[PDB]
Amino acid sequence: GETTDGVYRVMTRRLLGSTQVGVGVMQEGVFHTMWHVTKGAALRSGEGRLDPYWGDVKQDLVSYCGPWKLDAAWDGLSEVQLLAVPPGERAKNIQTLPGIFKTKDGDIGAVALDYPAGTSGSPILDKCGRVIGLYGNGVVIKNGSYVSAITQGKR
Amino acid sequence: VDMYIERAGDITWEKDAEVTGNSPRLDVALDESGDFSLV
Amino acid sequence: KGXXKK
Repeated sequence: GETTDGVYRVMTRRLLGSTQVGVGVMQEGVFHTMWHVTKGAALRSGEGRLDPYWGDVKQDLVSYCGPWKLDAAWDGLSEVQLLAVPPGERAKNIQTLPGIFKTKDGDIGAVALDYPAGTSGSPILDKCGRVIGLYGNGVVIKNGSYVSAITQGKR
Repeated sequence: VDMYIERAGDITWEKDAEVTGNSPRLDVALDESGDFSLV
Repeated sequence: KGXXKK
Protein backbone atom coordinates (compact mmCIF):
# COMPACT_ATOMS: atom_id res chain seq x y z
CA GLY A 1 0.00 0.00 0.00
CA GLU A 2 2.67 2.46 1.09
CA THR A 3 5.30 0.59 -0.97
CA THR A 4 3.59 0.13 -4.35
CA ASP A 5 5.94 -0.14 -7.30
CA GLY A 6 6.72 3.14 -9.02
CA VAL A 7 8.92 6.21 -9.14
CA TYR A 8 8.49 8.70 -6.27
CA ARG A 9 9.56 12.19 -5.31
CA VAL A 10 11.45 12.60 -2.04
CA MET A 11 10.14 15.73 -0.34
CA THR A 12 10.85 17.69 2.82
CA ARG A 13 8.64 20.06 4.74
CA ARG A 14 8.42 21.71 8.13
CA LEU A 15 5.67 24.19 9.06
CA LEU A 16 5.21 25.58 5.53
CA GLY A 17 5.37 24.11 2.01
CA SER A 18 7.35 21.23 0.55
CA THR A 19 10.67 21.04 -1.31
CA GLN A 20 11.79 18.20 -3.57
CA VAL A 21 15.23 16.92 -2.56
CA GLY A 22 15.30 13.83 -4.75
CA VAL A 23 13.60 10.86 -6.37
CA GLY A 24 13.62 7.12 -5.86
CA VAL A 25 12.31 3.74 -6.99
CA MET A 26 9.94 1.41 -5.18
CA GLN A 27 10.47 -2.19 -6.31
CA GLU A 28 9.78 -5.47 -4.52
CA GLY A 29 8.76 -3.62 -1.37
CA VAL A 30 12.05 -1.69 -1.12
CA PHE A 31 12.64 2.02 -1.69
CA HIS A 32 15.87 2.88 -3.52
CA THR A 33 17.49 6.32 -3.69
CA MET A 34 20.87 8.02 -3.47
CA TRP A 35 22.51 8.46 -0.06
CA HIS A 36 22.97 12.20 -0.59
CA VAL A 37 19.19 12.64 -1.00
CA THR A 38 18.14 11.38 2.46
CA LYS A 39 21.41 10.92 4.40
CA GLY A 40 19.69 7.85 5.85
CA ALA A 41 16.82 9.76 7.45
CA ALA A 42 13.56 7.87 7.92
CA LEU A 43 10.89 8.45 5.27
CA ARG A 44 7.16 8.87 5.68
CA SER A 45 5.00 7.09 3.09
CA GLY A 46 1.40 8.01 3.74
CA GLU A 47 0.80 7.18 7.39
CA GLY A 48 3.71 4.72 7.51
CA ARG A 49 7.42 5.04 8.19
CA LEU A 50 10.20 3.56 6.07
CA ASP A 51 13.54 3.05 7.79
CA PRO A 52 16.92 2.68 6.08
CA TYR A 53 18.00 -0.93 5.73
CA TRP A 54 21.26 -0.75 3.74
CA GLY A 55 23.41 2.06 2.46
CA ASP A 56 26.87 3.08 1.37
CA VAL A 57 28.30 6.59 1.23
CA LYS A 58 31.00 5.72 -1.32
CA GLN A 59 28.45 4.22 -3.72
CA ASP A 60 26.04 7.05 -2.81
CA LEU A 61 23.12 4.63 -2.44
CA VAL A 62 20.55 3.71 0.22
CA SER A 63 17.65 1.26 0.43
CA TYR A 64 14.64 1.26 2.79
CA CYS A 65 12.61 -1.68 4.12
CA GLY A 66 14.94 -4.33 2.73
CA PRO A 67 18.09 -4.97 0.73
CA TRP A 68 18.88 -3.38 -2.61
CA LYS A 69 16.79 -5.09 -5.30
CA LEU A 70 17.81 -3.42 -8.58
CA ASP A 71 20.25 -5.54 -10.55
CA ALA A 72 19.78 -4.82 -14.26
CA ALA A 73 23.00 -3.68 -15.93
CA TRP A 74 23.68 -1.38 -18.87
CA ASP A 75 24.78 -3.61 -21.74
CA GLY A 76 27.49 -1.16 -22.88
CA LEU A 77 25.95 -0.71 -26.35
CA SER A 78 22.29 0.27 -26.23
CA GLU A 79 20.60 3.58 -25.68
CA VAL A 80 19.00 4.10 -22.27
CA GLN A 81 16.30 6.39 -20.90
CA LEU A 82 16.53 8.73 -17.95
CA LEU A 83 13.08 8.81 -16.35
CA ALA A 84 13.69 12.29 -14.99
CA VAL A 85 11.42 13.58 -12.23
CA PRO A 86 12.50 17.22 -11.91
CA PRO A 87 11.24 19.38 -9.05
CA GLY A 88 7.98 21.01 -10.05
CA GLU A 89 7.69 19.10 -13.34
CA ARG A 90 6.07 15.90 -14.49
CA ALA A 91 8.09 12.75 -14.99
CA LYS A 92 9.58 12.61 -18.48
CA ASN A 93 11.74 10.17 -20.43
CA ILE A 94 14.96 11.30 -22.12
CA GLN A 95 16.75 8.82 -24.38
CA THR A 96 20.53 8.92 -24.77
CA LEU A 97 23.56 6.82 -25.63
CA PRO A 98 25.70 6.73 -22.47
CA GLY A 99 29.39 7.45 -22.45
CA ILE A 100 31.61 5.85 -19.85
CA PHE A 101 33.50 6.70 -16.74
CA LYS A 102 36.73 4.71 -17.05
CA THR A 103 37.77 3.91 -13.48
CA LYS A 104 40.26 1.62 -11.77
CA ASP A 105 37.25 -0.44 -10.63
CA GLY A 106 35.80 -0.83 -14.14
CA ASP A 107 33.81 1.10 -16.70
CA ILE A 108 30.57 2.73 -15.54
CA GLY A 109 28.04 3.99 -18.05
CA ALA A 110 27.51 7.72 -17.79
CA VAL A 111 24.78 9.99 -19.13
CA ALA A 112 25.52 13.52 -20.36
CA LEU A 113 22.21 14.95 -19.14
CA ASP A 114 21.95 17.91 -16.77
CA TYR A 115 18.95 18.18 -14.43
CA PRO A 116 18.58 20.06 -11.13
CA ALA A 117 19.78 18.84 -7.73
CA GLY A 118 16.35 17.53 -6.72
CA THR A 119 16.26 15.17 -9.72
CA SER A 120 18.84 13.03 -7.88
CA GLY A 121 17.71 9.41 -7.67
CA SER A 122 15.74 9.41 -10.90
CA PRO A 123 15.92 5.95 -12.51
CA ILE A 124 17.77 5.15 -15.73
CA LEU A 125 16.11 2.40 -17.78
CA ASP A 126 16.89 -0.22 -20.38
CA LYS A 127 14.48 -0.95 -23.26
CA CYS A 128 12.61 -3.49 -21.11
CA GLY A 129 11.91 -0.78 -18.53
CA ARG A 130 14.28 -2.29 -15.98
CA VAL A 131 16.18 0.11 -13.73
CA ILE A 132 19.90 -0.09 -14.65
CA GLY A 133 20.86 2.58 -12.11
CA LEU A 134 20.08 5.95 -10.55
CA TYR A 135 20.94 9.44 -11.80
CA GLY A 136 22.78 12.13 -9.90
CA ASN A 137 26.34 11.31 -8.85
CA GLY A 138 28.60 12.78 -11.48
CA VAL A 139 31.42 14.93 -12.72
CA VAL A 140 31.76 18.39 -14.30
CA ILE A 141 34.08 18.77 -17.33
CA LYS A 142 36.20 21.82 -18.12
CA ASN A 143 33.38 23.75 -19.82
CA GLY A 144 31.09 23.12 -16.82
CA SER A 145 28.94 20.43 -18.44
CA TYR A 146 27.60 17.66 -16.20
CA VAL A 147 27.83 13.91 -16.71
CA SER A 148 26.17 11.47 -14.29
CA ALA A 149 27.25 7.93 -13.57
CA ILE A 150 24.62 5.25 -14.05
CA THR A 151 24.92 4.24 -10.38
CA GLN A 152 23.76 0.68 -9.68
CA GLY A 153 23.85 -1.31 -6.46
CA LYS A 154 24.31 -5.02 -5.89
CA ARG A 155 21.38 -7.31 -5.20
CA VAL B 1 11.91 17.72 9.23
CA ASP B 2 9.12 15.65 7.67
CA MET B 3 10.91 13.82 4.86
CA TYR B 4 8.29 11.93 2.86
CA ILE B 5 7.71 10.28 -0.50
CA GLU B 6 4.94 10.75 -3.05
CA ARG B 7 4.24 8.90 -6.26
CA ALA B 8 5.42 10.55 -9.46
CA GLY B 9 4.80 7.93 -12.14
CA ASP B 10 4.96 4.41 -13.45
CA ILE B 11 8.39 3.14 -14.50
CA THR B 12 8.25 2.53 -18.26
CA TRP B 13 10.32 3.03 -21.38
CA GLU B 14 8.65 5.52 -23.73
CA LYS B 15 9.00 4.86 -27.45
CA ASP B 16 8.31 8.57 -28.17
CA ALA B 17 11.35 9.70 -26.18
CA GLU B 18 13.42 12.71 -27.17
CA VAL B 19 16.99 11.57 -27.92
CA THR B 20 19.74 13.87 -26.74
CA GLY B 21 23.12 14.23 -25.11
CA ASN B 22 26.61 13.24 -26.14
CA SER B 23 28.52 10.07 -25.17
CA PRO B 24 31.82 11.00 -23.52
CA ARG B 25 34.66 8.70 -22.53
CA LEU B 26 36.11 10.16 -19.34
CA ASP B 27 38.91 9.03 -17.02
CA VAL B 28 37.41 9.24 -13.55
CA ALA B 29 38.32 8.57 -9.92
CA LEU B 30 35.95 7.86 -7.03
CA ASP B 31 36.95 8.79 -3.49
CA GLU B 32 35.79 7.30 -0.21
CA SER B 33 33.34 10.21 0.24
CA GLY B 34 31.40 9.16 -2.86
CA ASP B 35 32.67 12.03 -5.03
CA PHE B 36 33.73 11.42 -8.62
CA SER B 37 36.45 13.56 -10.18
CA LEU B 38 38.26 13.67 -13.50
CA VAL B 39 41.75 12.19 -13.61
CA LYS C 1 24.54 19.66 -11.64
CA GLY C 2 23.97 22.20 -8.89
CA UNK C 3 24.80 20.84 -4.84
CA UNK C 4 28.00 20.66 -6.87
CA LYS C 5 28.19 17.32 -8.70
CA LYS C 6 25.09 15.93 -6.93
